[PDB]
Amino acid sequence: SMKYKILKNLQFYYQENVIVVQINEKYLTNREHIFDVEESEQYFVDVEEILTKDGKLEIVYNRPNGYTPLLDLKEYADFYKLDIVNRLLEMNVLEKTNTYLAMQNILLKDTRDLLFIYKADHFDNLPYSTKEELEQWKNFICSFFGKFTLEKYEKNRIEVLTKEKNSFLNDVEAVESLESLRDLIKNRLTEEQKN
Repeated sequence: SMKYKILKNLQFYYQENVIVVQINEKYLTNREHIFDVEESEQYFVDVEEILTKDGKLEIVYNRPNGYTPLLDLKEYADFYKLDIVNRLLEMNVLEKTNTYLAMQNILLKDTRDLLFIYKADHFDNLPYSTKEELEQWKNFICSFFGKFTLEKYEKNRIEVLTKEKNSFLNDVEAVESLESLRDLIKNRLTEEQKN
């Protein structure tokens, strides 16, 4: 059980009753809208309090019972992880949220029951991924199934994949749209469900 993990300029602390995301205020030029993250959103845990501590912002989130950091499940079998990806695609949080699609930012209760932790405001105060949605999905899937970190795929996905020789990830890389990604994942999941 990993209790601490860096995601870009965020530090995540996975505690007993809460998650804490810490961001040094030196990374936050504008802060007028930081408290906007208290707004509830389906599939996101609730913010309990927003504090600062010696120049660092602390966002404290409720941690509901029975939710495990997805980081802790990276060594589960591919057929288990495929089910998770299929469910994440159904949740479709990137369409209406400024967030990070990353293992650090996702909690799992079961393969069909997942929650996100951190999201940003809509006034560019807090950081998030501005990448094309399909790119975020490809990089996330590579980080969840592959040998390298999210940041390695974000920098040059095709270069890393050419030598990685992961046939599933090569198929993920080739899709042209979000709908085709959903079809690929669903088809692979259907194959795992039969024998």
